[PDB]
Amino acid sequence: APNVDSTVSLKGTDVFKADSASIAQNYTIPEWFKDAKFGIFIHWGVYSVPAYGSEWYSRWMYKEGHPINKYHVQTYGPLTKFGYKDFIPMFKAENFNADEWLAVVKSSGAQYIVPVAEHHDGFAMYSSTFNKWNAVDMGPKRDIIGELKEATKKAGLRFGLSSHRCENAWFYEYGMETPSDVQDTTITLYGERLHEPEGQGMTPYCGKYEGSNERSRRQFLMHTYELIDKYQPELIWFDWTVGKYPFQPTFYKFMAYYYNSALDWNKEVVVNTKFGYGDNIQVFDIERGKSDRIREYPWQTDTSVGKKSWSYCVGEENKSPDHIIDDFVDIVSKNGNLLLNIGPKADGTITDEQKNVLAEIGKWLKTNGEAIYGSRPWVIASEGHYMTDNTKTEYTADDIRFTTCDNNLYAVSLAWTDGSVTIKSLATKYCRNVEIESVEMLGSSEKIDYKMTDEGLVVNFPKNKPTEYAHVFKIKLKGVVVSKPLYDKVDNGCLITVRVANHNAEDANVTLKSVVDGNEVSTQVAVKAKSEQWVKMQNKDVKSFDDMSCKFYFNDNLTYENEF
Ligand SMILES: [K+]
Repeated sequence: APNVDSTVSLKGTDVFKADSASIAQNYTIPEWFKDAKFGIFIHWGVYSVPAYGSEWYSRWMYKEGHPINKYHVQTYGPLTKFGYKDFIPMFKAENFNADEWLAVVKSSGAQYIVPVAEHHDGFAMYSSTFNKWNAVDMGPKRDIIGELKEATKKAGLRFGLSSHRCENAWFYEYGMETPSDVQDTTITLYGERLHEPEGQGMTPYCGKYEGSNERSRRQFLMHTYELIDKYQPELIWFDWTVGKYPFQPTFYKFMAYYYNSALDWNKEVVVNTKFGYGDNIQVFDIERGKSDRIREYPWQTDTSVGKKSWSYCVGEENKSPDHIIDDFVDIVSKNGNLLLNIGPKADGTITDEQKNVLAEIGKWLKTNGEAIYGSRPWVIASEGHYMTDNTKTEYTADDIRFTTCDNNLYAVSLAWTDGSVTIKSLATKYCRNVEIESVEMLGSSEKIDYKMTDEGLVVNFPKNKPTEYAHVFKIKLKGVVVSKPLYDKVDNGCLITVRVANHNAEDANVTLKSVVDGNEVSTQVAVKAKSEQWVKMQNKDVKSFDDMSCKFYFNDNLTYENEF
């Protein structure tokens, strides 16, 4: 018997209390998530029935004049005869098969699966007790989440799920401003019918509208406790409004109960949020942005295989496997995981086109997975590379992404060349006693011709492509390598961030020197054998960040200077 008035687990474990300091004291992001790299998101629900391509159909159909409202009144009927609830009898899922879904997910090389347990629209995809608008009692008349959990265990993968229910508090607000079934306030599917919280984007401020109330906060705990107690997910992903200030005390109660319960399961778990919580007590799920930097904290990022939509819509144009694999490699090199979405038809079938994209990804990982699974960032993630034209810029073989695992260096070219590439990150100035022991291309039987030069490691491509899309050189080397330095302003000075890899079998002592506007900062760092570390330095008394002179030395070699 679970109790939303207590964060203590069913077995009596109370290590975690519902506050940030408690969580940070006892929780650590698990190694399985960092090792896994790749999961599949599955946006499937009542919104798949109209097949419009939008999980926000339920919101906009009640906005008089909106394209979706106009579509819905013509296609299905007036909002008073045909509300969102009235799609539910059509959501029969006659061809849903949990084992077939998992066979697709497994075929992709993905290591965890994230079905939607409940979106903003109020319909539980699982066996809910308090929410009578659920898939066991209605629609498919089966426990979709339960069947996926059992299928995932037999498939040998890890089971996660997502909750978007927090937004149900306000999602249907427009139904109260035009004649509609939402105005029957006894229909609990349509939530609290509040105004959407204010705030531009990923911000905890909510303005005049909290976006939740006492009852929806209570139902959120009943909802998450249900999922925790019935399905023991290893990962729970949340949509953005759980970080609004009025919701945070409630969210911390859930986190404490989840992390306490996980201790009893002897399983380490992950929470994803988009903002509001520290990067050490959960795993940020964020857009990639334009930065080429490795992130210090593990993170996740999501994209759909569909170019137009996440949930199914007719006339979907799917992305190419080349597109997804190149982005996947970029993400993994910068310490991220990819959560890739597919959108099955309302009847439960994953489209042939989306099956084919996942299978091609899995074929690529069959040959190249050594560079991906269990890897960590190297010292630097990449090299290579408003226009008012179509510039048709694409990746070439000079666009390289790096990972490391078991002291091996993997250099992934994001396109083919019949010639050679030069790994510029291994140029003389970045290196101390680097000696290349061997170079191979993953999946190729051809001996790779390479030459270490002062400009970097020249690698000649073999004559036969082992796979399409991206091409992995596995490099065994000894020596110490340092990254290009990164600069950030921090009041009257600048922070300097550098990563150092010691590929030697012996510990190495390494001197880094930053000279900014004459001010010299040195650090002596002991880097253990076959290990990497971040190194942070700060120069003081920098009058202008945009105008400073910068010189950076690695064991008395000039590695960087901004003379331009
Ligand atoms: K490519």
